[PDB]
Amino acid sequence: DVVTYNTLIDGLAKAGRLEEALQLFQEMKEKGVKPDVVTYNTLIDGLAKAGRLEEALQLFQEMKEKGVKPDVVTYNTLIDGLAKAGRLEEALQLFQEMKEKGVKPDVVTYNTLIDGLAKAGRLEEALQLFQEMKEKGVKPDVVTYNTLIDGLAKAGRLEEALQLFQEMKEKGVKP
Amino acid sequence: DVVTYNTLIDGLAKAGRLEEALQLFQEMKEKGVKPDVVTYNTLIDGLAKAGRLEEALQLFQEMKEKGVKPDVVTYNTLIDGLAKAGRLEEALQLFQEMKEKGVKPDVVTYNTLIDGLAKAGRLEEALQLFQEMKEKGVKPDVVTYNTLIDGLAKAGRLEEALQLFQEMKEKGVKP
Amino acid sequence: DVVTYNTLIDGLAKAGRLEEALQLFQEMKEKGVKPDVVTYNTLIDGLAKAGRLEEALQLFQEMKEKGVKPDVVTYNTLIDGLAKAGRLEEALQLFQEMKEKGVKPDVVTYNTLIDGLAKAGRLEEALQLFQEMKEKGVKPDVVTYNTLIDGLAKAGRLEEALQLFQEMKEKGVKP
Repeated sequence: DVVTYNTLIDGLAKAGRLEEALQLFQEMKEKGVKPDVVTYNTLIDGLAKAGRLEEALQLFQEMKEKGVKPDVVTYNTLIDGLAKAGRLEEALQLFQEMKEKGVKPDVVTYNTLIDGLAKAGRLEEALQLFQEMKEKGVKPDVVTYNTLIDGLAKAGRLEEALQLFQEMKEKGVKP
Repeated sequence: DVVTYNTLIDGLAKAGRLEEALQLFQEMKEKGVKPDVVTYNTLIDGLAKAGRLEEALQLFQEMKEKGVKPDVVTYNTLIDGLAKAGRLEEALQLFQEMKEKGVKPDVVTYNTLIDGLAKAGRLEEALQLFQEMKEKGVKPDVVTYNTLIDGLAKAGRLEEALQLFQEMKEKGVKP
Repeated sequence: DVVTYNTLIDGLAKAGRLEEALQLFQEMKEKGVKPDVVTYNTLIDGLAKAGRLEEALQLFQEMKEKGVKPDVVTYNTLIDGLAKAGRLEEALQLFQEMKEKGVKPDVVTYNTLIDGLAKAGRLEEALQLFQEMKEKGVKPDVVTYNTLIDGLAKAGRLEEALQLFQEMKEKGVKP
């Protein structure tokens, strides 16, 4: 039943043994044992960690078609694989979708996007999101702060970098 | 006579009306109408279902002193209340006693113990009992298999989990 | 004469030697020595005890045709063989006939019927008869009480079972 399969698939995915995990996945479906949320999340996360981001994205679509519901970890893993691969438009698109589904962004969500964006010259959108992060009562950190600070410094914007630096120390975030 | 009392006590215990069932029990003894095996089993099972496992255990002792004989249901109910309360040493002790009395463990007996043990890290004893279960010609199932499989997976022992998984499918036990 | 025959037939029937008892019966008739009430009752009771309830019923009919009168023992034996064989409609029919003949039901009559009925789900008729039993000034007992109590308990009707239980103890009938 789903519990036998989920435990094996989850253990194999943790060990990086994704070919076996995916095979048990396929086997599960064939026996008419129904994959659920946690089946999907474990596979997606294993594929994304292993560079196999196209297959992680297909499973995510398949998950949505079967009426199995994505959650903040689904979204965060995908958004993070996409952001790390330079695939920022698609990472932003999933961020907007997560919000339309009423699944709520958290600080891990904001940082990967801010960071990916600060990699392109997309500093104004990086800052816009940093702003948004706060107003949705989500709370920053050293990683967040440094990429903004490095972004702004790189772009000539020393005054605003120095100013985020002071804000950072007031918030108790350790430079 | 014992039949009037056993029927009322049994019906009250089934309805969860254990205070009344125990009162009729006490009344029975006072009139010198003798409680028997089935008097005891019904009370014990009702107490154990209702969380009242200390009183179930006292009745079980009382039963043994009065020369009324415990059987596999007595033992299974107790062992199962104990195992579900974390009280594994005492559950194991009753399992050994059941065997010394020549009352024979069955698949329900083995599963609760395997399961309780797989909850502690007691996976080797879980497996030892699973082994024993087979050699005394007692026959496993999905519940049995899954807790072992989940136990082994939790403990890094993926190869043995996968291997029980295949054994499970050969035996016609449906994952 | 009838006294020679009745004594032998009665003694043979008591010893279970029903083939010989029936043969002497037949012999009696052939000599034009007239069977009477007690001839019939002894045969019927022997046949009914020996499982030969169809022949007991035929003799009973024959008895009625010859103008020999059935009495409460005739009726009770038949009603009891019928009730014990599951043949409850016919047992009830003889009970009604006994009453129309002005032969009066007693506590043995009521118990077998109550009991047979409580075997089918016929608990309301069991209770109706228990009621009737009392109003015709016929007096209950442990057997009566227990089958009612067990009947009611089996049928979810714990409150009424417990209530008959208390009634039982007030009447001095020992549970």
